[PDB]
Amino acid sequence: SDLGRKLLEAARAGQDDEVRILMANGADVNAADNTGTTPLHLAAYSGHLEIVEVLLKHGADVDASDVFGFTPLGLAALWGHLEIVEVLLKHGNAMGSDGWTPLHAAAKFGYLEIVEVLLKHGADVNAQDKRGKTPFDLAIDNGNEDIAEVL
Amino acid sequence: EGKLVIWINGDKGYNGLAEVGKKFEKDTGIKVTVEHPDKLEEKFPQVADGPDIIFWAHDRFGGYAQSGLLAEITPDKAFQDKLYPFTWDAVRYNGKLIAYPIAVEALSLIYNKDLLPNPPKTWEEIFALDKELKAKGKSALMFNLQEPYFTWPLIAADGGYAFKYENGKYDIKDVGVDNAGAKAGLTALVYLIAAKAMNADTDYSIAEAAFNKGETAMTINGPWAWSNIDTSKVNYGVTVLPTFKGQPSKPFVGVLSAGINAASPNKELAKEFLENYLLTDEGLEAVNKDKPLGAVALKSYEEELAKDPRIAATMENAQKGEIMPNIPQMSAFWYAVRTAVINAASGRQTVDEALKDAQTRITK
Ligand SMILES: CC(C)=CCC/C(C)=C\CC/C(C)=C/COP(=O)(O)OP(=O)(O)O
Ligand SMILES: OC[C@H]1O[C@H](O[C@H]2[C@H](O)[C@@H](O)[C@@H](O)O[C@@H]2CO)[C@H](O)[C@@H](O)[C@@H]1O
Repeated sequence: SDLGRKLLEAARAGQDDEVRILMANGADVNAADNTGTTPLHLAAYSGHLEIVEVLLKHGADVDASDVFGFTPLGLAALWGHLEIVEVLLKHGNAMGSDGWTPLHAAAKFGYLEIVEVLLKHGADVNAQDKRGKTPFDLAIDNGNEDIAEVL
Repeated sequence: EGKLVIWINGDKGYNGLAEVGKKFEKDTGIKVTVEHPDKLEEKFPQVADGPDIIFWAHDRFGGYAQSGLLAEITPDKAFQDKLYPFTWDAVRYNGKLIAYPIAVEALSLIYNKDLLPNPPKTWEEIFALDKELKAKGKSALMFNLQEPYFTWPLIAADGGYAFKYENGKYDIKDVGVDNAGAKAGLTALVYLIAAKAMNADTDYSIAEAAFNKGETAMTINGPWAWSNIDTSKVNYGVTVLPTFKGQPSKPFVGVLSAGINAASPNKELAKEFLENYLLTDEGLEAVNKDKPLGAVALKSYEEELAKDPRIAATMENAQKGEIMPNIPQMSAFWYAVRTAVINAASGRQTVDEALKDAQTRITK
């Protein structure tokens, strides 16, 4: 709770050594704040691969979601962190607050390699949202012909 | 008593107002006490411990006046001509003047030119802009998310509105809080939050500290905040707000006004103070030098300060937005949106849910 807050702070800030210390003093790997945000959520969205691997090594839940339904995989894909995405798919279509999957995000923001790895790992191309937009629909709407082509 | 108690919101130049009071005090012998209590706009109708004069944006004074909490001011034509007519229109309720207009305020985009030499023109850019800024240990934008005053310009961009104005009055049944425009604006904000591009617990103090310390490249605020940035040795620019759907953000234009309590035994001392001490180039200068007022209602001092580019940006953003209504239902408006925005922003409710409740509670 208190250490947990400090762990969320270090993970969000990218303090590999502070995370190392907090874990040494018994910090909870899966510490969740008010919004269900965990250290892995924060490390993934912030692009700190080293912390991501450490948390996973310590038993962090990869498929944890927040009140918005966002998983660490969704943030890594949303922020274009290919290497984190691969690690998260290494450890294991989850829809968000509007039915958007990590593939909707990668397509929306032109993360081609991420799209390739998601599809390579069983991403649902038919994933629909509230407006019935498939990741193909988002690729075309945002002018990502190339990623649309692979779809 | 035979005194003058004055209330003004803590984010204004109350030390400079206190200095106008001390000039009045010594010239007439009437002690003046300026206070800046928390939630003063809510305590005033509870206690009008009542102050002689209350300072606030005009939007809340129509609720005060309808409840009978304010006296009618008695300025003659000669004095009304000192201020711009549209400022009098904003402090007019049911055909009678219920307060003195002081200054016109609007929100503007404020950016740190060392982190952002050219600011974005759109809300869609902020997300990508924040990704490149966090590698530098910084943030893109940080402003008060606890008060809908600051998020409303985005909510009203695509179509949101408060109360429709028809044939001279505001229709209390035509509320645009649940329409598509407002859902679009608030959806963008909630996603910037869910994407961790914004923090939902961001309030005025956090945003001001972060910006004045060069930790975030942008913020949204009004004139009263400029002084604190000047002293922070931050190279900043005050410019138009980012567009949404290619459409401009529409901030609510408030008019800081001073209303006289009806229960005040000191209504003529209040008139003398407000009329002949505060609403002068010297009284307005004193308050403005403490914390800027924006485009003041006084024609002389406003015409004098008109060349300030930050004020020119202020009235440019105001020209995109709409003057606040003063009807008593505005209170319900601000209370419902505020709860909606904080619940959507935090995931407690969905944008549709939060805005559905709010629309109904305002149209009750
Ligand atoms: C901060 C942020 C952008 C978070 C996004 C949420 C997310 C993780 C994934 C999907 C977002 C998406 C496709 C938005 C617009 O779709 P659209 O093509 O229909 O565009 P529009 O509906 O806004 O017009
Ligand atoms: O958030 C609702 C709030 O917005 C306005 O208050 C502004 C005020 O106009 C500004 O001058 C500055 O002081 O910040 C306030 C918001 O924090 C409305 O005038 C007010 O009625 C309303 O409560």
